[PDB]
Amino acid sequence: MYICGDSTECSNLLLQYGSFCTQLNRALTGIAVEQDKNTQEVFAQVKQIYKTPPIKDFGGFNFSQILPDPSKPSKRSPIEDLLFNKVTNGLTVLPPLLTDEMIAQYTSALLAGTICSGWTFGAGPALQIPFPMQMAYRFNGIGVTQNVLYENQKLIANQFNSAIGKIQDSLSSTPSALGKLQDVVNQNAQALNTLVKQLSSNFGAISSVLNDILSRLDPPEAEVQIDRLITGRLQSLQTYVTQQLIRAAEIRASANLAATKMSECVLGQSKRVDFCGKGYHLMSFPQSAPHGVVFLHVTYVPAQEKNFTTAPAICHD
Amino acid sequence: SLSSTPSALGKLQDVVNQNAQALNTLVKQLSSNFGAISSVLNDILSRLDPPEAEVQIDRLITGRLQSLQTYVTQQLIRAAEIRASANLAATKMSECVLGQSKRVDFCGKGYHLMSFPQSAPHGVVFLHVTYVPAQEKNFTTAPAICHDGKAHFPREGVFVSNGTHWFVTQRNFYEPQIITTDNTFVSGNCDVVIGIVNNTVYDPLQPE
Amino acid sequence: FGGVSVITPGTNTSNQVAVLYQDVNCTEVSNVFQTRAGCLIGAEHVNNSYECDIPIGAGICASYQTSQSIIAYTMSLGAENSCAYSNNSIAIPTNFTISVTTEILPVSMTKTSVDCT
Ligand SMILES: *[C@@H]1O[C@H](CO)[C@@H](O)[C@H](O)[C@H]1NC(C)=O
Ligand SMILES: *[C@@H]1O[C@H](CO)[C@@H](O)[C@H](O)[C@H]1NC(C)=O
Ligand SMILES: *[C@@H]1O[C@H](CO)[C@@H](O)[C@H](O)[C@H]1NC(C)=O
Repeated sequence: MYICGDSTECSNLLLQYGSFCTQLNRALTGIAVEQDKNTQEVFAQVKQIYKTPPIKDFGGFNFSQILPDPSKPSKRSPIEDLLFNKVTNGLTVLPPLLTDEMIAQYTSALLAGTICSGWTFGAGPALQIPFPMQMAYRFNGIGVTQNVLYENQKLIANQFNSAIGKIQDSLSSTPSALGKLQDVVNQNAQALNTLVKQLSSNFGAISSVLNDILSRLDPPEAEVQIDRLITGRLQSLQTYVTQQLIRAAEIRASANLAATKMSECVLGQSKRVDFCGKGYHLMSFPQSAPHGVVFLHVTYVPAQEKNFTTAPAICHD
Repeated sequence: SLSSTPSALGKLQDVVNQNAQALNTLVKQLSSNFGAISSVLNDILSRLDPPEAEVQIDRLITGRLQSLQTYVTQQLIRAAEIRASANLAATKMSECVLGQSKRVDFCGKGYHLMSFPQSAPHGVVFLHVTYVPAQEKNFTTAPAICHDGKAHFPREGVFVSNGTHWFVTQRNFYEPQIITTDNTFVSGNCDVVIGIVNNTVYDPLQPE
Repeated sequence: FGGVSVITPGTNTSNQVAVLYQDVNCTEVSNVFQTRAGCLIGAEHVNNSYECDIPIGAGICASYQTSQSIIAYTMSLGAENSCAYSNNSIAIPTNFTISVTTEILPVSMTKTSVDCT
């Protein structure tokens, strides 16, 4: 339809070329399938759905900005709601297999599991644990004793709640915070606007409109002008598909990284420096976003220091 | 599982099939005219006068060259995908076969114990051996125990209660032990920790 | 001008098929179900959610179910579980198992060479 829309003679000439349309259709089908595999691999990592607990105050930690808000038509967190609000010829766009609601449901299940089971639910059955004890284990995971968390539990909960509020303000304030997703959308929009614009070119033909060639010229000449248009449109489709395959590979690499971060930082505590935020990693929380994922990385960062004299050992007896 | 379910090995078969299709497509393109009077170069040369044949042959040359470049381009992209897969396999080989990885779900579900490589046509199969909790019980807990006015915390474990006595266990396996001054450490008083529970702490030196 | 897709249980299961019109409204095209992914003809829609078998799109999947026919449904995402959050109790393993799983990765491509001449 792109090359020879509503033209029998053009289609008959297109059939003189090899299986280019078959290869192009297979490439685009393969890309669409890969995009659904990418979505499932990033979000569908846990096949058991955990319910949101009835409360938000887990040891003093306020999770109201990350957990779904049941009072809104869209069962999305305030942060997810912001993320969704900020991001906005023969051409068919297929829907995703997993809808935005299904992705939000997977994110919610991951948050509920993280809050009540820590990393346990991602590597075997889920085992309930009090949240301050989950944090105590996360502090031990970075070389800090349990007494630090319990003695400073109120301070830690307050810093956490303030940091989350800061995330909501930071995302709202900066237009570029979600630039990566808008850039992906804009690049694909440009690719399709260019592909459509290519249909208006002559490519050396007597006219860019196939129906004008058919009505103005006798078959012995019309076939020549049509063949010129076929060459131009086929080259344009091959260029488009090649660029889509390269972009698809880039997206696949991104999805693989997101899935790795999901399984290593949301379903566990990572010791890899700067893998999941700056500082010593404590925990992570996923959030759904259009065509992507947003990770909130909670880390421990030294705040104040004093200089002391030290020694490698003590000599006594 | 591998014997009875052939789809398990689909990842390797698809690579083989994709390359086979590309080669068959590449061969099939030789049968197309691309607008020429014939797909066979010898028919054009025998049927037409040289200056006419040159045009028909150049048309076939353009068609075949475009098909060959398309083949090479898709092979470069697929090869990049294979390279990424090989790099992941090498990373897993180095981190899980030659070591015990602490990365969650990097080498199997559960907590990683070990892995074993196996050769496969155009690829590698890893058998990942993991430790997975099977049975669980619910116990009452507390962040600390208050004894002589000081707060006791586990050194390497969690405090649990069985309804009448407090014990300290390892975190990944239920193994109750008497709570003693060797299993716990002391930091701070009983007033600061939220939810501290009063209990006896045994001193191994007092009987001796 | 939308595409036409054939949804089949497979030759070795049943010769019944459903036909999906990717973006054509059912008014323009008897088990006719209009979805966000197109007009699906031949599948019977049910309220029960099941694990996805043959994906259609926008959360809708189809499968061959019991008399026997193609059933269209909204896919289930997973099993339900109780989070059971408590501020004074912990679940601790008393027994364990050893699990062995399989991960399969491609390493190499068939080496080919094509003479341009
Ligand atoms: C959590 O914070 C929100 C504002 O960010 C507030 O409205 C809500 O009452 C808080 N909940 C608790 C339990 O502190
Ligand atoms: C707790 O364990 C101790 C030691 O085995 C035992 O004497 C006591 O009866 C147990 N209590 C309950 C409620 O099971
Ligand atoms: C633990 O589970 C295994 C399963 O193979 C079983 O054979 C064994 O008897 C169980 N032991 C206990 C103490 O539950």
